[PDB]
Amino acid sequence: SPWFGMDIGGTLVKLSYFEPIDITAEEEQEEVESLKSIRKYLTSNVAYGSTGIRDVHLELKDLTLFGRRGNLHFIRFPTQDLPTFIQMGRDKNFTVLCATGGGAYKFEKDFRTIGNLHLHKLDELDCLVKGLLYIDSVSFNGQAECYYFANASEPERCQKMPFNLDDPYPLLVVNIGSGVSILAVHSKDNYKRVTGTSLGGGTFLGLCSLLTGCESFEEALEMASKGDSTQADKLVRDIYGGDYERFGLPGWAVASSFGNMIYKEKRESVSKEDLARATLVTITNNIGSVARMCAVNEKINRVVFVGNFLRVNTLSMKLLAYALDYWSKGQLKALFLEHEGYFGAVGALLGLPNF
Amino acid sequence: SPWFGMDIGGTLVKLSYFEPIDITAEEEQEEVESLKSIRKYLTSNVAYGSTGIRDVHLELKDLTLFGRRGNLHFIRFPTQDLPTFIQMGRDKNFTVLCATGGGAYKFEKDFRTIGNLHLHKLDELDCLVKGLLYIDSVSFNGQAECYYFANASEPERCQKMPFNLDDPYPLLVVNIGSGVSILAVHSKDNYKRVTGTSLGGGTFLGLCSLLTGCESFEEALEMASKGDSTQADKLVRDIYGGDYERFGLPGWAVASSFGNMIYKEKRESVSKEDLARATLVTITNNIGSVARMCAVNEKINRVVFVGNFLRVNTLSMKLLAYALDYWSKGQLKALFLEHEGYFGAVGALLGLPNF
Ligand SMILES: Nc1ncnc2c1ncn2[C@@H]1O[C@H](COP(=O)(O)OP(=O)(O)NP(=O)(O)O)[C@@H](O)[C@H]1O
Ligand SMILES: Nc1ncnc2c1ncn2[C@@H]1O[C@H](COP(=O)(O)OP(=O)(O)NP(=O)(O)O)[C@@H](O)[C@H]1O
Ligand SMILES: O=C(Cc1ccc(C2CC2)cc1F)N1CCN(c2nc3ncc(F)cc3o2)CC1
Ligand SMILES: O=C(Cc1ccc(C2CC2)cc1F)N1CCN(c2nc3ncc(F)cc3o2)CC1
Ligand SMILES: [Mg+2]
Ligand SMILES: [Mg+2]
Repeated sequence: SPWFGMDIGGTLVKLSYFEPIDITAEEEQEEVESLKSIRKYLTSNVAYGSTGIRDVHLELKDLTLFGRRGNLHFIRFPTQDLPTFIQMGRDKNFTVLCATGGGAYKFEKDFRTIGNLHLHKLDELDCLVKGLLYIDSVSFNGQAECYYFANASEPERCQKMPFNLDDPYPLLVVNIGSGVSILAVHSKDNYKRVTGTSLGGGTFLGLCSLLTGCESFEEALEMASKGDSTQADKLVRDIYGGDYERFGLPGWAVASSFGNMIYKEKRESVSKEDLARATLVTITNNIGSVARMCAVNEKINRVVFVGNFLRVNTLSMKLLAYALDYWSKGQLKALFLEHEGYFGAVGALLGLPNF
Repeated sequence: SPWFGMDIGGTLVKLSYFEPIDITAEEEQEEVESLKSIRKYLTSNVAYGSTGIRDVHLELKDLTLFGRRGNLHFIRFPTQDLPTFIQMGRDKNFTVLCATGGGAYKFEKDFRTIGNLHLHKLDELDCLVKGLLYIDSVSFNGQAECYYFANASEPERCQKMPFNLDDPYPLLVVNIGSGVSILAVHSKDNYKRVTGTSLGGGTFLGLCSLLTGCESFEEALEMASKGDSTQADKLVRDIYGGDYERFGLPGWAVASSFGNMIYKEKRESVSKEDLARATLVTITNNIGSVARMCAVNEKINRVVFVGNFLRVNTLSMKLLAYALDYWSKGQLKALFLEHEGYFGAVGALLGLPNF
């Protein structure tokens, strides 16, 4: 069987695929044409159909896994297109599938329409933590998997810098997918889901599409990059005329997200780009604030953000880096991971020896 | 001088007015015609101009204050109309004004266009806490000022019931105005602002107006009462197919607010009423969740909600009552106050002896 791990989320399916590179002459002969066709198809294309994408820059090369050397590939496509994925599988025969995410339960019966396919549903928490610790342990092709934005306060100095996670505990993991799950990791076998919030990546994309008519996550980010969120938001200075220094609230802090939109004349003058940026800022600040409160309650100072809300989203990453440092008075550090969307899929793959 | 307290917020001005009812024959003679005209105008009208409203049902009758007996009146109007209020004052002469809220600073120079008027800006935190403790201490005309929703889990049993605050400490106060301020009250002289969130009443009204075209807070609530938030929100059951009982998440919990709006066909079928209800649910759940995290961090189990976001808003109150009890496993109790919008204005009035 080909070595796969799958994380079927509410929005995106993430797939990790181990491509063996130590195939001998005898192993190559004893290989089914269908398996050769799949390995060729996956390694020769970067786009799969109309909506599948291989994130080639994330590939881990010459990894040793389960006693074999190979390349670890990272592939994503919309959960809405999983029927196409399953129909491709039924055309080409199939295979033991380790799968996590809500879709491993929701679509269990659909996966079993592939004859003799064994689906093993693995716990999302075990998969995320195991995959995160594994990828950081093997490194990103010799580079750090984990990074932070140094001097996030000053833009002419703010820069991505590596962060060591050799002793990773304790760790607060903020998984920003459709919603937000917050995990406290105390050891490799002691971790829990602290809480969550429903204001996550699906809120950003859903509200953005409603307010602006954007048709993709990427377009929503492009609009936001051009907008001014203060056209929609009411700031501390709009209410006080300046700072509220009795409680250390700077004049630029947002007092009411979309609060200026209670005035009809302001709703008629705001641009789509402004509304996209205000949506991004609102969601990101709320995630950071909830992360801060959980970190204080859990007595954890390292807060790592994962998921795909932050994919190609430097605005939200830098906002989290600056805001978490500022509002924590420097007590909390925002951390990011290069493979932030794929840890559940990797952890599922890592469960394969159990079956 | 007439006895006023004013809380000038970002959205609404709240005014508490003490109408003396023990006026003697000699005091009545030594009364200026302008003062008689104001007292008559305020006590003979329930609507002031086009946007001012006296909340007659909140009136405290036969209150003893500063050695006099009188009635305490509660009046509100939009901050946008404060220029009209100030221009009425300049027409009729004026007076020592105790004022709080952001507008006491922002509009200080405007108040001083009234000749010889002395404006004393009072701390918003001292005013809110002092006014809250005062009103509960004197009672709501013999009835409890504080109430909760008993058996908030079962709708055929859920009912408003009084709550005693004779020993009020400690207390977590959640002030839902344009944004949200969260206060920890440990004694009558030991209290602090824990944190806040920008997702408050102005977010509900601003987003609602953008999404539905509603032109008032009341219309936004009327729309929400007719909507189904699950048409816009993605629930736990939409992602898992049912409950996620590994982490005790029921299938009806919202996993992604507006998360179903990432699909164009669902954006085209959702009603304004559905979007209004999803906006209300999103904002209310986020406020409750942040209140819960702060209560856990502060080790306080009594959480009282104030502001005007909850005025004529039973939906949000019952949602807070049910959700705070459910997600806290019954460890936190949601409390409400009849005079929830006016405590800052009362506390400002109570500062009058200092001047
Ligand atoms: N190509 C994309 N399509 C859709 N959303 C994207 C895309 N790229 C980034 N995103 C963002 O990533 C979020 C989904 O992240 P992801 O971690 O894959 O969630 P999920 O696993 O599908 N959902 P969940 O069931 O809650 O764990 C979306 O809500 C968007 O904000
Ligand atoms: N008649 C109304 N007009 C506008 N908003 C209303 C009205 N009635 C209730 N509300 C709600 O009440 C919220 C404002 O509550 P309020 O406590 O008066 O805030 P504020 O003091 O004006 N703002 P802040 O400066 O943040 O303290 C609005 O955001 C609405 O959600
Ligand atoms: O109180 C507030 C908002 C607010 C609400 C109402 C008013 C009233 C007019 C008086 C004023 C205000 F300023 N804020 C402080 C906490 N906050 C925050 N904490 C974070 N932690 C990590 C992050 F990544 C991001 C973060 O944002 C957001 C701003
Ligand atoms: O984790 C979540 C939301 C969530 C996010 C992502 C997922 C992923 C698919 C896996 C599932 C989820 F369910 N929730 C628990 C905490 N929560 C809450 N706590 C409250 N406290 C007091 C209140 F008044 C209201 C409250 O709401 C909101 C729901
Ligand atoms: Mg996910
Ligand atoms: Mg206020």
